[PDB]
Amino acid sequence: GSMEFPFDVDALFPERITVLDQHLRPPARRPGTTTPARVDLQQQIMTIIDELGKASAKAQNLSAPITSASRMQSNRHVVYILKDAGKGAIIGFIKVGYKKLFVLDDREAHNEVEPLCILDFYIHESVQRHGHGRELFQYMLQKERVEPHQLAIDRPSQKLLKFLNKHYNLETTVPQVNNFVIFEGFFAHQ
Ligand SMILES: CC(C)(COP(=O)(O)OP(=O)(O)OC[C@H]1O[C@@H](n2cnc3c(N)ncnc32)[C@H](O)[C@@H]1OP(=O)(O)O)[C@@H](O)C(=O)NCCC(=O)NCCS
Ligand SMILES: [Br-]
Repeated sequence: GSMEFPFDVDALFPERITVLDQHLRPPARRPGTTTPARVDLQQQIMTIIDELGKASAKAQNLSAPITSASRMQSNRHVVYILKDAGKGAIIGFIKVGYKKLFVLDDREAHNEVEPLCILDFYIHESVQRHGHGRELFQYMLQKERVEPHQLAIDRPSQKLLKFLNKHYNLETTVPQVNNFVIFEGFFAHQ
């Protein structure tokens, strides 16, 4: 069963996919809604992002999370949170950001670029492989306004590489020495 919290997630996140940045801005509601204080709502969001980061860390066999509320506030990352039993539940998230990279082309030459990067990506195990990952990824691409092949991927797992191959035909890679993966077509757009 997906991730449940001691507060009303549906009240907190009206949309199915919630977009948050360093501001950690609680989504607007409608007038009928009375609301808890903003500081409290932000704390709820901070807890959600902390727990998501930890769960993603467990899924990826990481000894420490790469996504946290604290990290979100001190960086320029964007998280897209997919939400799902009165309290509501969280299915998963994807986190992106622009990063400066020293990238190898097909001629083993290093190029300074700053592409959009897929930094963290997680769907709760109970409902993995149900198409939820694609749902998040499609929404992100649209909002971020980028093509799949324009992306750099930070340490992509075996699951993600299949995911990208199936859904976007990202198959051929240009080997890197950092732990980022780029795909054929990455440099044409550069
Ligand atoms: C990677 C992840 C976000 C994929 O999201 P998802 O909701 O499972 O993916 P979707 O259901 O939208 O797409 C299904 C496709 O993803 C890939 N995939 C998902 N789970 C897989 C598994 N257990 N084994 C192999 N491929 C898998 C496959 O290509 C699959 O297609 P298929 O089922 O027809 O073979 C999710 O599986 C996950 O959270 N994995 C663990 C954390 C992780 O690896 N994150 C990325 C690290 S950079
Ligand atoms: Br973060």
